[PDB]
Amino acid sequence: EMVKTIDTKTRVVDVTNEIAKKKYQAIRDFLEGEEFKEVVIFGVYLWGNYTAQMLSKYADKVYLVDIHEFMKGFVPNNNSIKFLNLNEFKLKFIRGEVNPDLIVDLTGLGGIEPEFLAKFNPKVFIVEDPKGVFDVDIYEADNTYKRTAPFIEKAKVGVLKTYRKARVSKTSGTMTLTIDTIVDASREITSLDGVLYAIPNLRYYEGILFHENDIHKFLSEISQPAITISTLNDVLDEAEEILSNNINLIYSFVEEL
Amino acid sequence: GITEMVKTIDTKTRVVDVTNEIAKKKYQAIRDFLEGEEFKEVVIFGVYLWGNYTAQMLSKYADKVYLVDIHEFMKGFVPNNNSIKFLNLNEFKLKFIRGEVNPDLIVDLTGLGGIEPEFLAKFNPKVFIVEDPKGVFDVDIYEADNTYKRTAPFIEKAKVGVLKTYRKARVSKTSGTMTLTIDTIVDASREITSLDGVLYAIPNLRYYEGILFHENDIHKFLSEISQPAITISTLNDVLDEAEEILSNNINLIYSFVEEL
Ligand SMILES: Cc1cc(OP(=O)(O)OC[C@H]2O[C@@H](n3cnc4c(=O)[nH]c(N)nc43)[C@H](O)[C@@H]2O)c(C)c(=O)[nH]1
Ligand SMILES: Nc1ncnc2c1ncn2[C@@H]1O[C@H](CSCC[C@H](N)C(=O)O)[C@@H](O)[C@H]1O
Ligand SMILES: Nc1ncnc2c1ncn2[C@@H]1O[C@H](CSCC[C@H](N)C(=O)O)[C@@H](O)[C@H]1O
Repeated sequence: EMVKTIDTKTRVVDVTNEIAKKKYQAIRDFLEGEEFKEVVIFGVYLWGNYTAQMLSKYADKVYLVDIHEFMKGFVPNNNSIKFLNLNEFKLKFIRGEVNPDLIVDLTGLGGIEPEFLAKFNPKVFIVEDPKGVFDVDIYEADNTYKRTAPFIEKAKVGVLKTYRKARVSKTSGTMTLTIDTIVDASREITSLDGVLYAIPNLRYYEGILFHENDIHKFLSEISQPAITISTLNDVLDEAEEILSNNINLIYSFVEEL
Repeated sequence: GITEMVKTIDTKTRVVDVTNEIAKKKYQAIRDFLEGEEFKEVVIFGVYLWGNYTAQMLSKYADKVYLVDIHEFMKGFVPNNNSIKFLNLNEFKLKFIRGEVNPDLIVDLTGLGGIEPEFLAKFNPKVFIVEDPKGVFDVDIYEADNTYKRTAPFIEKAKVGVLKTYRKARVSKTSGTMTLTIDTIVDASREITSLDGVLYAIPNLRYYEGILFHENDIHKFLSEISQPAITISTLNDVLDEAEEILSNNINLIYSFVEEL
């Protein structure tokens, strides 16, 4: 028949990976190759392990810390990185067994407490700003600049921001940006000659993690093609180009305080 | 969930609810056109996606209703509790050759690549209605469409209507029930996203058409399309507003039958 079905080659996980790569490039540009004795990163989901893997070439030791123990599943059996849950990390800290010179806080809304951060004395502190477009309630829920306050006087402080150029996203969260990229791409693909419709293939992946604690299933579901297209014409290349253009709109940078 | 302040909310409205609202709008356009006319024998071509609904509704006005599809597996959409007679197209052609069918109402829902004008021309209905599958202009969809070649054998002797369905101030590429369903839900999800405190809103859509036309699995189709239309991550309870937004987007859809 005249109507074809086309899945994009780009998967949801390819979009999340491209966004993590951009976020890390912003941190890399900020750090300019500074070397560290001990790095602590708070927050595994969704790009903390990628960050840890990348920073480990610049650090003697890297700790990746999460309040949820099941997040251990995202951290490879390698030893250039140590996963700790938050309670294990607190215990190490009370014992004087950790003393990081770089801290990266990726925990975002409702995340790690300023008061706890204030107990540390790093050379460099980077916090990810979870905010996106102006929103009274998300702004009120955010306390990013309270997390930076204990460090301004003595450390190099950076605030990591990620936005979509001339497009609306409500947060800088890797998943939020992924959803908005793929939904927007589906609308632009719809407009292409001969296309009847284009489905963004998205699921509530966060529930598989935070409710079901099932990393294998999370990974299986995010490997799905990003978009499925019903069309009279072969538009795969155009659709890939559209997804690429929407990814290239995402802009990540570190604000130095 | 992810953190105490953040909630996850599914809409009460399901994907199938949106498809049902669109089918109702299409049928009401047909009903308005027909003006209560009663028929001895109705033939509807094309079960997917609103042919069974049309068949059930028209059965009140008709002594016999046939619902005909080129695909035999489409029978699974016709419940066991009605008078509708399903036939595949080969069976219907044989009935015609035997002189056993002679409809006075024909409704053609087959759309692009559908039933042939030459075959339609074998009939002499009192009324002929064809669904125009087009939406906003697209050169390839427009060239593929042959709606007005299908009306041509009937203009002279019959009451002829062409059903058009579109969205106001929005682009949809076809009038297809599924197309309109997708576009409605994706658009609503973007408007819901914008509400105060919302982090993201996912349109919950799958390639249902594949479950039917290549897996031939009616049950799985119906199960999957019953999913909540939108899933929302949010600081605030926006359920009522989200339902309202989804309702506003459904109400952009308008259907009318053009009499030729
Ligand atoms: C080969 C053949 C052609 C034929 O006339 P058609 O051009 O197919 O259709 C005639 C009417 O069909 C309608 N029509 C034709 N093309 C169009 C069109 O592009 N858009 C709309 N809205 N209406 C159209 C007009 O009302 C015409 O008066 C008839 C009636 C026939 O029996 N055989
Ligand atoms: N106090 C805390 N300490 C360590 N991890 C925390 C925490 N509170 C929340 N988390 C973890 O931090 C993550 C928050 S979601 C953060 C998403 C990230 N900023 C992105 O853009 O992808 C989750 O992995 C959660 O389990
Ligand atoms: N020649 C033919 N005769 C009868 N049914 C046909 C046909 N060609 C396609 N069909 C059937 O017609 C339907 C086409 S999809 C039609 C979609 C419909 N107009 C809507 O808006 O929802 C399918 O059920 C298909 O199996």
